[PDB]
Amino acid sequence: AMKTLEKVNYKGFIWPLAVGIVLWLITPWRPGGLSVQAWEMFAIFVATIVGCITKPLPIGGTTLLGMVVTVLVGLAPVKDVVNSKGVVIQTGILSSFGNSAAWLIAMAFIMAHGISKTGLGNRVAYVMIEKFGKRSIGIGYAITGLELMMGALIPSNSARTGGVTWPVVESISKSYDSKPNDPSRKKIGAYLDFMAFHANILSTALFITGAAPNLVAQQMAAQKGYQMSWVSWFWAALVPVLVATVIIPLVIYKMYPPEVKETPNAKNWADDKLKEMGPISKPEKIMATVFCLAILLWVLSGFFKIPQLDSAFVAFLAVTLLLITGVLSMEDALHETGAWNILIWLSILIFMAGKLISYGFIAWFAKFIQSEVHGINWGLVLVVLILLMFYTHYFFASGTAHMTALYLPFLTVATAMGAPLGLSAMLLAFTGVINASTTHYANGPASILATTGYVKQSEWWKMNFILGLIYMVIFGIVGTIWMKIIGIW
Amino acid sequence: AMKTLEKVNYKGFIWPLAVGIVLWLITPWRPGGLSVQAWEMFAIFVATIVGCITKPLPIGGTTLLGMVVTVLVGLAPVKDVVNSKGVVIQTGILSSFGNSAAWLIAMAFIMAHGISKTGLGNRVAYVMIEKFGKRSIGIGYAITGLELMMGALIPSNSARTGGVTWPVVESISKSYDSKPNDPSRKKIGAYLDFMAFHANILSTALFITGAAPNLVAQQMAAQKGYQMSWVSWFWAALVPVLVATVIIPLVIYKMYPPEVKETPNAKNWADDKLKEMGPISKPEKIMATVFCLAILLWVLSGFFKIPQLDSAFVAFLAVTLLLITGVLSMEDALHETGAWNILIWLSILIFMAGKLISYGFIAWFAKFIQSEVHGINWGLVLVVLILLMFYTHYFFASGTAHMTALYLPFLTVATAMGAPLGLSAMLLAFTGVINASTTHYANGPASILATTGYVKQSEWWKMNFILGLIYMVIFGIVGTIWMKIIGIW
Ligand SMILES: CCCCCCCCCC
Ligand SMILES: CCCCCCCCCC
Ligand SMILES: CCCCCCCC
Ligand SMILES: CCCCCCCC
Ligand SMILES: CCCCCC
Ligand SMILES: CCCCCC
Ligand SMILES: CCCCCC
Ligand SMILES: CCCCCC
Ligand SMILES: CCCCCC
Ligand SMILES: CCCCCC
Repeated sequence: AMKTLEKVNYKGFIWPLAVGIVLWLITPWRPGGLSVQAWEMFAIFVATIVGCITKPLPIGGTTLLGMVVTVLVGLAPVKDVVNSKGVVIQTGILSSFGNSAAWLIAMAFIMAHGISKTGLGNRVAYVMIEKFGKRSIGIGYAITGLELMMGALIPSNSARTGGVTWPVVESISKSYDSKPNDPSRKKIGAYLDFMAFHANILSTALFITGAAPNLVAQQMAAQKGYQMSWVSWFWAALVPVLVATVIIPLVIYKMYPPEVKETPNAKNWADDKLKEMGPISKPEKIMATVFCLAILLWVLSGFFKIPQLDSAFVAFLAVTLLLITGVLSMEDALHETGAWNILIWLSILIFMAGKLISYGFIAWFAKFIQSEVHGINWGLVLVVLILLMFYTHYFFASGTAHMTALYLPFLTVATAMGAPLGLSAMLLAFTGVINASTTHYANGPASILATTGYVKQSEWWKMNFILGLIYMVIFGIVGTIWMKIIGIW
Repeated sequence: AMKTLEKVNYKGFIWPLAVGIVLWLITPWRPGGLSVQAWEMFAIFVATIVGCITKPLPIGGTTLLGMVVTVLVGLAPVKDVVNSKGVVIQTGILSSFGNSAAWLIAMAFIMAHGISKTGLGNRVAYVMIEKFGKRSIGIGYAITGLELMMGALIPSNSARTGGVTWPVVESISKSYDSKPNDPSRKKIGAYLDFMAFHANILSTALFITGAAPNLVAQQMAAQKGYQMSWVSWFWAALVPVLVATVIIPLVIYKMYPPEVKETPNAKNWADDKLKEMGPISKPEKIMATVFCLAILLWVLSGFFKIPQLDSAFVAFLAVTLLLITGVLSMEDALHETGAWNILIWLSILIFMAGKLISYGFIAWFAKFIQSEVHGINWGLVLVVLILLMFYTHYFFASGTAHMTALYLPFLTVATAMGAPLGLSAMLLAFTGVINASTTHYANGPASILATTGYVKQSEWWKMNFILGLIYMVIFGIVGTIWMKIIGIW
């Protein structure tokens, strides 16, 4: 029985529309050489992001609205058009939910629900609190150390974050009575959420097998005459990564402290809680077995590139195992809105960015940068290239397409302005990695951690812009000095 | 806090596995000319269906398990492989959720949730009970008459069923206290569910614009030298369709009666309820406006083939309107499991059938029938062709691909055995239409109505096999006589 409407934030519709309209009106006075469709899709993308920020019609609704408008203006069809030879020349909005990252994240959310249900997450949280609970900064450093250990085995960051780290964070934040979407989020939750995101960044940066973009950069460099290698990457990133490991947590604890900084009796507290919870149970045993097996498959995926191990089918496998095994009912899975909400909005944003690249925007930016910076010494050229490869990820969501589109061109530019090949390659790779510290759609982990509710998006973007300045500083300066020490240039 | 597992129907895993295994072992002794991959995918398809029937791991879980097994045995990848020229030679499991019918059905479920929320559905139910409540068979006949009126305007059956009919049925069944998944389903619910499905069949059969398969048959016939036309179809189907309209409801009321057959005071009851509900409200007004506008767009889709009117983007549009308007919160949409469950299992089944056609099974069946029936008179040939085009839909889910694959070959066969072109064409079209009375995945409407819970699947398949015999009898015999009266042959 319904009487009145639901409260909507019509105020938030002011900024987006305005922006879009403005850019639309600017269409005729566009930079030139740019397709009008591209500029219109760009305006729509910007307005959609502004809506995600201002938060009218939560991310799901505003992204749905953006996709709808994209459909109305004729910028994107619904059914994949064909070239009469079988090729797809324009993908539709429905050919957007067939994305791997989205379904992976969703199934990982489901697995985490199963964890929290069987009681395993609480156990792990009370354990890591027994051992690191004192000085919650210790908790942050434990999770970042865990992520760093895992980066060497699991080559899909989204997995480490949604299947391993995020459950830990949720369990701990539940044990400290820090529930999201409340003022009690700032107790300890947001600290761990943000630290986990940035630790995932560090892990991705330390190991060449931290994600697909790194392999893409490896392939492209080898295409331009320079062979990366697991040991080279590690030996070049070890130092800057440690410097970041030491600085980042400190600046975060100074800028975003958890209101609960000391639990001096956490040891006896956790021991009492573990004694009350009783011994380990059968469903907990089964869920642990499944989690370990899925971890094993995600690892095997790094050495054997096989469809049976795509890092998403593995999640489908683990969840159907939870179903056949009884620990998880299908009704429990059809619940857990987070999965489907992510599916929706992440897939839509990725599709919009794909249309942004297909219509010729990013290619024009590459060509413009190629044609603009001519008479400068290779150092300032490297500086500008890095800054651009950083602040361009605001127009991307994959992390892979960004490199696929802008690595080889930037590398060619640098090598043409005298810059040495190895330095340029590794710097641009580290930059393509640390892009993540911009947005909530940069990569999977950000989409997971910046929307769960522990962190408002405004704080996210601010702190991430700052930490991005810091990441650029560290990597550029120090990693350059270090790659000079060992003979990378 | 979890202690014990959830109760699973491990018994239901007996039949499927067994079946699959058997067929797998039969692989080497297959009919010949058939790809081994095809036979294995066929076994997996059959086992998945047997699981859907026996109902272990409800449809979602068993279909997930089937997709997983399909992935493990190397019959389907996860990411669309490419031909080095851009073409897709094998689609993956993730390129299965980009289906129009599934997302359409889901968004229609969402719209229906909004309806039931604002109180509009109850209003409509009490109205149609004031006017037809007596002799609930009257209710069945009102909904079938409604569907018949709509078939002329809305060329997507899934829409008529999930956006219009199914909400009516749910509202009425709620007003009579017939809740699904309970013994109180047989009060009036199942009767209306089944009658609505079969009325959708009749509407699809009466008008050439009842669905895409009819247009496909029109195109293919015109390809083989015979021009269908809206008036020809209607004048040839009017009589058999009326005979079915008169027989079907009767055999259903005799075979599946609603335990509540008379509400002699339904008029005063409904009037009292409408007076208590109060006047019409603002959100009800808005929801009605949106429903009417979506109906309008679905209609316009029949004359202008335009991406802005794909009959699914329209549903996205209506639901985002409900969101921006306040009648519907995104949390309400992320709920309503039915949508996502349908998405999952329908998309998976459609993908499996697509792999069944791609690997060369259906083509082999067509070739075999072409090479087998040679020395028979055109009448018995027509009979066999019709029976096959009926009992083949058990190996399909689209309704469109079935015709796209088996219409022109069957038509060529018939025309080669002497049969006249117009008769063969129209008969095979009517048969491709009435296929729906087999399964729960035949077309959208069946997937909607046979899984909501008002009807067990066993009863569904049984009664639909019977009514399929009856549909074949009616159409073949009587429609043949009628098309002979008017000069179709
Ligand atoms: C919160 C207001 C955000 C407006 C930013 C508009 C900047 C558009 C840059 C392209
Ligand atoms: C309920 C048992 C169902 C068994 C059906 C087996 C049919 C196989 C057809 C190929
Ligand atoms: C249950 C794990 C499946 C791994 C597939 C490997 C097949 C060669
Ligand atoms: C909602 C329908 C808009 C279609 C506009 C097409 C104008 C040529
Ligand atoms: C041009 C208007 C865009 C609105 C996107 C929410
Ligand atoms: C305020 C953030 C705007 C982002 C533009 C892409
Ligand atoms: C390029 C846009 C950067 C804005 C960061 C808040
Ligand atoms: C070969 C066995 C398949 C079982 C599918 C549920
Ligand atoms: C595919 C045919 C299986 C149906 C079982 C009744
Ligand atoms: C292929 C025919 C199956 C029928 C089961 C009712």
